[PDB]
Amino acid sequence: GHQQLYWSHPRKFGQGSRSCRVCSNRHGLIRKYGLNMCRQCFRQYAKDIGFIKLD
Amino acid sequence: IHRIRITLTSRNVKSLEKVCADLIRGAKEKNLKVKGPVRMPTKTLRITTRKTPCGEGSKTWDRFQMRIHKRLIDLHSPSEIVKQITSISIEPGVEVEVTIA
Amino acid sequence: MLMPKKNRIAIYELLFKEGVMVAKKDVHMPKHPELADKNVPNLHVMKAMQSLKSRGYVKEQFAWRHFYWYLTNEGIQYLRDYLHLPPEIVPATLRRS
Amino acid sequence: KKRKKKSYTTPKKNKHKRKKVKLAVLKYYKVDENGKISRLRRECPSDECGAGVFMASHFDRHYCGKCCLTYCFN
Amino acid sequence: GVMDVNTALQEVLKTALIHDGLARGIREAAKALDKRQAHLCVLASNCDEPMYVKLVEALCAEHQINLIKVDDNKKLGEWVGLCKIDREGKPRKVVGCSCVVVKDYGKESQAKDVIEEYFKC
Repeated sequence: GHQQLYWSHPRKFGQGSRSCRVCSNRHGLIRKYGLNMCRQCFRQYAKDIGFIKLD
Repeated sequence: IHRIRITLTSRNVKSLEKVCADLIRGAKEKNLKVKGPVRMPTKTLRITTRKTPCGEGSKTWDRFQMRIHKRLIDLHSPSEIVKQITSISIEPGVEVEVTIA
Repeated sequence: MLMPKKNRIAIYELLFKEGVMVAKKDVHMPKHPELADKNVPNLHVMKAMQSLKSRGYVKEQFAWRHFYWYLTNEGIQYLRDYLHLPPEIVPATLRRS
Repeated sequence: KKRKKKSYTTPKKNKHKRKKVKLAVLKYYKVDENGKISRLRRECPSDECGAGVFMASHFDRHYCGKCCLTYCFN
Repeated sequence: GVMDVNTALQEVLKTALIHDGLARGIREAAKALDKRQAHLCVLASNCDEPMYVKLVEALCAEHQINLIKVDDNKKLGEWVGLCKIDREGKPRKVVGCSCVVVKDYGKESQAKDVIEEYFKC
């Protein structure tokens, strides 16, 4: 039944396995340094995290 | 071994240098030989993102920066002295790491 | 929905024993960060929690991919009227006051 | 841009309902009318199930799902 | 106001309904009886079939369970209380079973003791 279907051929590159930790959005993800935010949420929270504009 | 290292990391240089000077002064108040503060190359974290939430307008980007400054001071003293000098009501942001290696 | 009654009573003693909880919306994924290894299937526990907090009589607030709950006394009254468990057995949450 | 236009086959479907009769006539019978009766199903020699696991009957490869056992003479 | 079989039978059947379990379906009930997991099972016959009665009584004697003849199971269906959802609903109950301990597990009752003593004598 359930085990006859699940976990048969590995999906090693799941885009749908990742989401923004603030709004749970699929797109515009920033996985660098482990932010795991979408780019809009990062722009909203960039100053609080510690990233600030200099150049 | 009696070689103990303290590694100081913060995103700003004012507080990190203040803490470094404080700890050097503290280790020199007692008669202790101290290896001068050694500065790592201050790795810079960059995140460049489109400014727009949509995909409209002139392609404009934000260039976000985050610089991490790393200093390590070497001196020879037991753990009690290090624990006492750590409890100094430290200023925020300067992450202190001590290793007995 | 699609929830059996044994899992219903399981989630109900969970609500009785905890009271104040934090959680995250997870359904499909088979291992859970902080509410797994409960000897009960993850999906049915989380769907029963969905029934608890979305049936229409206890309010919620969904933000930052996490859940924080105020469990009103109307829900407690509903529980006492249904299962006939008096509040004389106070929750152990009233320690370290 | 158009619609998916999924209409050319099966405009309407009826739910399948298994006419599982409530009476014990097809599934089991006694054919004795006495206290002791004969069982119409072969004994299961496997120890991987319970002591009351009784197998159903098909044309071959009696299907239970838990074992998928088939009588073979090796 | 009175103490008898039905007064506690209705309550025990309703509590068995409440605490899930329940041997539902044509399967999982005969299998449960043949596995000897439970030690109580109530059966009824208000239709014209003596063969089922004979078979179930033969099984009961095989398991050393004395059949208890109860009349007017409609009395149980009308005294138990059948509120269910909303203002409507009357799901009749014919088969009575209680897994793990015959009386119940959430409470301790002397009805089990008196029933067992009546069966024993």
